[PDB]
Amino acid sequence: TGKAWCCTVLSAFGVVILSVIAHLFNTNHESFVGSINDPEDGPAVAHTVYLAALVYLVFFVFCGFQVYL
Amino acid sequence: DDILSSIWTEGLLMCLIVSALLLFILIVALSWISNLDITYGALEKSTNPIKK
Amino acid sequence: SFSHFLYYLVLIVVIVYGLYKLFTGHGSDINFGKFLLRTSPYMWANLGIALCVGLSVVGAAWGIFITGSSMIGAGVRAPRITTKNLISIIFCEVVAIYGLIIAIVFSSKLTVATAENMYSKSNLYTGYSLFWAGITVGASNLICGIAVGITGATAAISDAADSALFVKILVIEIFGSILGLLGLIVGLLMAGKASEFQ
Amino acid sequence: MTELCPVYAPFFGAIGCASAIIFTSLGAAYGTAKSGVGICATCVLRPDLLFKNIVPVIMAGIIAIYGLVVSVLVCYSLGQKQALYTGFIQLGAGLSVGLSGLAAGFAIGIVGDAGVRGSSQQPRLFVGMILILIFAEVLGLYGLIVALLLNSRATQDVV
Amino acid sequence: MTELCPVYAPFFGAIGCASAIIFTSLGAAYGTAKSGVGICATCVLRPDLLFKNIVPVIMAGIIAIYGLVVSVLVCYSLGQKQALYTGFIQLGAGLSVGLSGLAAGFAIGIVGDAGVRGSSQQPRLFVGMILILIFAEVLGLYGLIVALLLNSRATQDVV
Amino acid sequence: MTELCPVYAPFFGAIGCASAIIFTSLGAAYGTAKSGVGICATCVLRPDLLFKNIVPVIMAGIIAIYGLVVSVLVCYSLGQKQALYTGFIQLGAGLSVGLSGLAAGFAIGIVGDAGVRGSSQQPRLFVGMILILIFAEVLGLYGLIVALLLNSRATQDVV
Amino acid sequence: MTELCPVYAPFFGAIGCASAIIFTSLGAAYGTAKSGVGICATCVLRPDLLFKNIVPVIMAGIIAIYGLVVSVLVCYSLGQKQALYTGFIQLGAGLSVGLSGLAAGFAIGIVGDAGVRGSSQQPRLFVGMILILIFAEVLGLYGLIVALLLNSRATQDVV
Amino acid sequence: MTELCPVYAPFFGAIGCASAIIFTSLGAAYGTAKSGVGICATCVLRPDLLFKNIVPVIMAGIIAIYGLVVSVLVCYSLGQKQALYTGFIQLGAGLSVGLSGLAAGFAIGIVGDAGVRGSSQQPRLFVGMILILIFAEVLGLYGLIVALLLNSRATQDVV
Amino acid sequence: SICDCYGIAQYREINAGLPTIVTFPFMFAIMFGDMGHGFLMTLAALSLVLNEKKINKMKRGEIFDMAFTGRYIILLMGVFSMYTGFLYNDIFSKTMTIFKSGWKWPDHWKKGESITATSVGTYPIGLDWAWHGTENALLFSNSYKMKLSILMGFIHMTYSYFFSLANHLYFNSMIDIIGNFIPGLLFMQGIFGYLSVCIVYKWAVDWVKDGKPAPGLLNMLINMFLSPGTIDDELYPHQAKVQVFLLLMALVCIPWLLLVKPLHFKFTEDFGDIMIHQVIHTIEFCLNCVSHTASYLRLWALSLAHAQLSSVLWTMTIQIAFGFRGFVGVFMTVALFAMWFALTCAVLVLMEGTSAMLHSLRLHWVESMSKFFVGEGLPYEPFAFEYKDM
Amino acid sequence: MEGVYFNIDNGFIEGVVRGYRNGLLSNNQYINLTQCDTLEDLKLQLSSTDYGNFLSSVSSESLTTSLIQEYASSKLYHEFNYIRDQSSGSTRKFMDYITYGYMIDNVALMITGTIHDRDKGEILQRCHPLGWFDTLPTLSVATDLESLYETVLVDTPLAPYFKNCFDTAEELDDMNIEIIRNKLYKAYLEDFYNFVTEEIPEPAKECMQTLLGFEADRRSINIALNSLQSSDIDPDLKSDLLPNIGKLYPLATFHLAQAQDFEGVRAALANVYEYRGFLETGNLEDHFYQLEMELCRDAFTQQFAISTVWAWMKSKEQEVRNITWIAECIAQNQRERINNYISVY
Amino acid sequence: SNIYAPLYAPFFGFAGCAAAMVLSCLGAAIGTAKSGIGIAGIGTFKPELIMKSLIPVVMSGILAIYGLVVAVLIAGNLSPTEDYTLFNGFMHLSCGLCVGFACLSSGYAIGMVGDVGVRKYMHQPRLFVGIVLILIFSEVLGLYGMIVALILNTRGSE
Repeated sequence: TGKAWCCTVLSAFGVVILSVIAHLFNTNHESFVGSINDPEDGPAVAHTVYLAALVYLVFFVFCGFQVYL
Repeated sequence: DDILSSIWTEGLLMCLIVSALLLFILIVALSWISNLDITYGALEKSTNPIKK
Repeated sequence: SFSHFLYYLVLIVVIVYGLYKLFTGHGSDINFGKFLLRTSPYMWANLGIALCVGLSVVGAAWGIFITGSSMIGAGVRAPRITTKNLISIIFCEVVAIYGLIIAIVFSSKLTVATAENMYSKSNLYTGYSLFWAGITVGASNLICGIAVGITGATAAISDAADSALFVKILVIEIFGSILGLLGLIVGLLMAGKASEFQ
Repeated sequence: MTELCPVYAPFFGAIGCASAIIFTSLGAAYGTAKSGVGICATCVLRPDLLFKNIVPVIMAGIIAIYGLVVSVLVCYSLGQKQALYTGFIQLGAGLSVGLSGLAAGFAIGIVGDAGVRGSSQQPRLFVGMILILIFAEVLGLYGLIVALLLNSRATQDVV
Repeated sequence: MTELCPVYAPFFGAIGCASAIIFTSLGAAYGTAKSGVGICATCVLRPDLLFKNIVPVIMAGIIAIYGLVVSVLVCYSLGQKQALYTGFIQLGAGLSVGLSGLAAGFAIGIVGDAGVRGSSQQPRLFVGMILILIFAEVLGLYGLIVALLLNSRATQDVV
Repeated sequence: MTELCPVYAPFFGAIGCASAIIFTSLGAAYGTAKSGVGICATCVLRPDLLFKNIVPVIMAGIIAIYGLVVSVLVCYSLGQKQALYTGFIQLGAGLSVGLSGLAAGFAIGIVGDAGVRGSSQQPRLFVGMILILIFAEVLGLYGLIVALLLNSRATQDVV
Repeated sequence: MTELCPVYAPFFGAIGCASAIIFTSLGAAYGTAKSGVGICATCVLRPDLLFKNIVPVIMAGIIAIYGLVVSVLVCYSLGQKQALYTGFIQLGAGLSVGLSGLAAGFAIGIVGDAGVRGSSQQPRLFVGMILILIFAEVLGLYGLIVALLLNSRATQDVV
Repeated sequence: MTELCPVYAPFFGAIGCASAIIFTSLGAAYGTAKSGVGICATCVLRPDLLFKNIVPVIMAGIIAIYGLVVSVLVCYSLGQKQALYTGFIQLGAGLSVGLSGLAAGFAIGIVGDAGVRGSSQQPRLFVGMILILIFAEVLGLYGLIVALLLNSRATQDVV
Repeated sequence: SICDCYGIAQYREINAGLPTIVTFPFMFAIMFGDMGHGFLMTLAALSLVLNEKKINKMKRGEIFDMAFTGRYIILLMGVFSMYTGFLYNDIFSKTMTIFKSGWKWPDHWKKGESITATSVGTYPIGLDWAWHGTENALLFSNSYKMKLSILMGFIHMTYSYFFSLANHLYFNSMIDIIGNFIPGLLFMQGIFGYLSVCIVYKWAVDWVKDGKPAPGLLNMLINMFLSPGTIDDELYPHQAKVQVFLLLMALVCIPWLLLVKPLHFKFTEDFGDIMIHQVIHTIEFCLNCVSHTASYLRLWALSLAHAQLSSVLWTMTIQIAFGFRGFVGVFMTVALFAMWFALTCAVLVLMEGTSAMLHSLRLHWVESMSKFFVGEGLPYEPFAFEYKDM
Repeated sequence: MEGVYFNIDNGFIEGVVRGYRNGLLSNNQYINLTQCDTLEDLKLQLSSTDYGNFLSSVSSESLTTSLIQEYASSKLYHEFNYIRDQSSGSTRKFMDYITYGYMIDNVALMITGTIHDRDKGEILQRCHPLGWFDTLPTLSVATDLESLYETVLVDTPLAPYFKNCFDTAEELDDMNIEIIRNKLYKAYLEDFYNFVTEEIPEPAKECMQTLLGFEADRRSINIALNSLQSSDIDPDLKSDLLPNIGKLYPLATFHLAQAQDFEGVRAALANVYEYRGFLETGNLEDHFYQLEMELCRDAFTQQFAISTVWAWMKSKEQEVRNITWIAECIAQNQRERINNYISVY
Repeated sequence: SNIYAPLYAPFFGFAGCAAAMVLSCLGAAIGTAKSGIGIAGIGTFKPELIMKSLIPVVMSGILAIYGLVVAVLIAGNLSPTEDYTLFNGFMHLSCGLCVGFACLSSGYAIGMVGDVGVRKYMHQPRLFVGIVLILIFSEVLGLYGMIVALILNTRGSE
């Protein structure tokens, strides 16, 4: 029902937005670590964003079985 | 001593007559909002077994 | 009342303060001259540019709810009038366009001036003229915006009774819009001579 | 410290920032409440005219966005060592849109409340409410025009 | 001690820190009091709608929290030795959320007191009441935005 | 005496210590009076509900103590010689609780005057009433917290 | 110029000469006005009493004559070089008659309007009103009696 | 430049010139306004008493001519170089005739409104109304006399 | 269904519903203007459309019917919002770095030291990505997006104005071509057509290389009315020669719009009716050529607002989490995201959608359609049957 | 000035009322009624005017003169409760004092039913609907006044008006009710006169201070006349029934209480030209209704005032009094006094 | 240099060119507004007597011409190169206040007369002459203000 579509679509794009974000701190993209206020260490961040992105893949598959039934 | 004064400098007055103008308009506007009163009759339910 | 009690008291402090500085031999210390020579001429000009568009736009929007709120009333039994009585909404708006033009004319004159040639003759005239040009054009159009709205609700009614009354009343509402055009003229003759800041 | 950069000039900037988002927020409340009483009274009998009578709430909720704009242009133009010229230019920007968006916030409220009360009795009267509601919303903008032309002259050859 | 950092600078820091929560508390207090009358007049007959008309009371409590945030962020920028620039930035950062949450308070009380009653004779009206509040709640959110852009610029590029 | 320690700094400490309890008691009276009427004219026919309708009078009796625990902390920091920063900050802690606790007194009276009169007719409203008052008592608490964060910074890093 | 004879002394003489006739002439208007309306009501039905009832109008006029004989005598005591003792006293002579004669006008107007309406229904009452309108007039006379002693003293033993 | 004759002296002579006009127009227009209603209301039943009940409008207009005489008369006594004494006196000239003619307005306008409503009924009243309209007019005439004696002294024995 | 609500069109005139298919959702793109949000609008329109046969049969609410009735309106607004944001170079307040930047930085600098760029070439498609994060960015976009909306308002109006010509040629009414059409053509094209063409000339001229100062355009438009024949900075040869003629052209088009059509009637009581209505056609139309052109500058601000809400909402929520680490860092990223995704999907898509949805409607009914639209039509409601909801 | 702060809240009320008046029947529209044969041609006629299809739910046989008067006033009250439900603030009170006069009629109409022992259902149909309150039918309980006062009438806003009424006997009768009913208009017309004096702005103030000077003169005179049918009434009692606002106050009020014949009354009214020759000629009540239009006809000449609402009703009740007067003449085939109807518009 | 010509003198020369128009335009509006209310008040009863009763509004309209004439003369005597005395600055101030509060008073009487005078003209058409005769006495007050404002400006220059 509607209570699962919320966490489904949210977790769906959440995986797709966070995965691209992690790939950019790793590669040291200018817009994300080029300035001084931005964090200095890239891969110290991408290791944190993979993990958080998995958490949304948990709720995408978990509530993905519930809407199926 | 060609200045206006020591307490009441020209830069203090420019920073106060502007505050009055910006505070007078605020006093006006709040009166326009304070005088709001809800139209209570159209919300309550009224019934008379004389007319109905 | 309280708000009326202050006005009697502000008069009294100014009179005690006006005498204590006088019977002691300090009357020249309250010198409005230095308050006009030493204050920055940019303050007087940026008020006449905001009050001109400020007090004019209050005029237009005032005359619109006096006009529209009655047109909508008569148009519950005679809804044909909404397109014929629209004119009175135009004469309420045009005064705003009179103000929006002056603010752009005077914004051309705001420039940067040196520190030595700041408080000179040609720069104090400019500020004092751009100020009382903004008050005149912003007060005239503030009132034209009210005498047109009032006159615009009587025609919005008489049109609903019999249509023959409408055109006979615009001769009043057209003589109401002249007033907003006369300040627009006089406001420029002031600032026709004033040259931008050096 | 210098005759062209006193230390009391940025007062006129901050006060110009607040004066633009405050007055519009008051104008957009009277314009939102005076209408909200109407909608919630006409739709006691005629609930089909609900999502068509939300229009006066939108036009008033937009006046604030004309102020938020001006509160952000001057905010990035502020600094400790800025001239007295730049100060009063940040003033006349906030005092105009704050003062034009204030009245237009009131007119939108009154006309909005009457129209929604009218269309319940004459549904042909809803378009006349719009066109009479157009010429008031535009007045929130003519002050926004002047706010910009002034702020473009902020840092032109300043020292 | 210094021209750019006088001793009467923090005066404009504590007046700004206080005004952030004072005026939002008055705007929240108008929202709970005014709306609190309509709730207590309908629900004596139809208390089925008792835990459903509390939403206007919630959206008032949101306003005060927009001020508590700002009183804290300035309180950790205060110092005995600070620029007078920094003082003024803290002033408009308190008013802009203060006198814009004071406006959103009126918009909620005038509506909540009305829409809860109309909702008692027309349950379809409860939807439209929500949107009319949300376009008013967001008026206070615009003040929170401006202050944070000001309070960020209070300590950088100063001496 | 000294540049950073003038003789007219303790003036603001007295007003900060005095205004705190004053502006709360003006709230704890208006909130104790409007409730005192609605109770003594409601408990004439249903006096079984006396001890449970005292709750507004208790909450309004709490607002005065938020104004007392600020005046004691301030009062044990005053001295003939202290910085202006020690004085202006104590003013902020007298207004924040004073003028916030005042609003919470404006609300609890207007609520309790009406919520009690409904409680006599419907016992299912009593749990709904107190939910509202908690949103009114908390506005008197956000003014308390700010008065602590300010007084903590009032003597540390001071000369 | 001189200590005892400076340039701002005659400014008090002009105000004293003008005040005396202004405040009286205001009092005489409030007298003739209210009493005139009384005359223009009963004489619709009893024109016989027209000339009897023009006594209040005459006592009102007398108050303005007192405001003249002060201004006359005060004009012929001025000069470009006089002392403050000569200038302050003329303010004392101008305010006594002015504000005493004002009071004497506020009574006659309130009594005449009632006494003419009572004299239309009882002829004996005519002499009673007149006895009252002596005392009200004498209050305007006491002010004159003080002014003369002042103006005879203003240049008495003066440098 | 001299101590007796500064450059800011004509500020007083000018204000004495307008104050004669300003405070007479308010007294002659007011008197012409309230008499302009009684004439119109009565003459519906009796439009034959039209050209005879326009005595009040005349006696009010005579007030303005007093305000016009003095202003023309002092305007020839003004100069780039004049004494304070010549300025302070001209101020007393304007106020005296100014605020006395203003009294005539609040009497003639009161009496023209009533005596004309009664004169429609009892034609013997038309000789009663006029005498009251004379004493009201004499008050305006005493203010002239004071100004004409003042203005003979303005340029009498002055440096 | 939109153009009908304002007025029923006259028999056999232009339907304004064909240009309204594209101008309406494209103006939404100018304001809404972001690839990230516009992508979301498309999907909810790509769902309602595909399943339209299921949705047709089942019952619906009322908020949900309007979405299904306009499922094709929302599709375009999401598509064209992705083409704009590629030119504005915005995606969730971030930029795209595909092509080379025609700008360039120095070879060496230090921390806290200010720097300025060197131009190399031109960036082909869009706003060059070197402006992001910069100090003087808004001095470029503001002076850009203004000149966009002016030109985009000068084009939409005149295109709507030649529909007048293609109607008088149908009903064979040639007097209005010489009476009504042409005088308004010569009025505003001689003012704002001169304003629109000069703006393009100022951009294709390297004023730095020639050594000449770039003239201002506000002083150029003002002095040509007040102090004609005078200039402060030159734009092109014989400038003052053209201005005085364009001004002379406008003043003659007012009375020629005012007299020729009534006189044609008298020449062949009623004349009083034909004149006064023609007096009002002038006092309105001349202002409507002005207060409409300013009213297109709402395309400017709502574009300026949508950035400063997006670029704040990114900076206050998610950029916080990138400073934390550990499992405490894994939690703040996950909680603050759903608050970013929520406000994004409620504040910037719906509200700013609706506020921007109505201004595009406004620009058609009032600024564009007022040129040619007469109205006063009779509907076509024929006689046929259906089922009653009862 | 007049119309500057009016349209803020009271503007949409001004346009609707002045739309409802153009639907009033002019002299020409009355004549077409005068020559109608029956009540069925009448229905055909009034549909042309603003009354419209106001009898579509009615048959041809059911047409009577009472069913008309009932279905002409039902259209007036939905047009009054509409304007009353759309109002706010001071305009609400002004539209609430008008109801305080139509409920006092219902007070003296329920109490007489208790004297005569009639059923409330038969009575409440005769009660006026604008003068309703929730505790109304509870007045059918008892005969005493203190009984009916404390039980019912203290809650209503008629509390301050019975100060001069607690001299009643333990037995209450009809001639005592008319003395009770008339002491309330003495106070009502004063509390509604001090209200207009204070909170209503100009120019409605000058207009309503006149219309109350009339409604008090209509009652100050008719008390002196009905007292002649009776044997005797003390003069001191009569001065407690006369209002204190009108032109007759104070001078002529003295001689109306003390006039024991029809001739001594005309000596009291001879000293005011507004009420001079009404007694000398013709049907008295038709002279008042003629001056009532002429004071309401001058209120519509104004604009930006909330005195039109009062005039709108009083100008539309005389309309309905002319429909029925003519409705009886046509139905009964007496076509003699069919032209006595009053009209100004 | 010169003491009789300070630099803050033009501040008082525009307050006469400003107070003249703003107060006169306030008098030109009240007269037209109230008169316009009394004319349309009868327009539903007697449409004939309207075009004959547009006499008040022009008598109000003339008031703007009084303040317009004064101000235009003042702007013809100001310049940033002229030596503008302080005497002349105070005369110009009173030039704009004399005509101001006088053309404002005239605008108040004409609004209280034309309102009643028209609404009681549908009853008696012999009343017209008295209505016009009274408004003449209410306009000359506006004249008497500019008779002085021309004599003041003459003397400040010379």
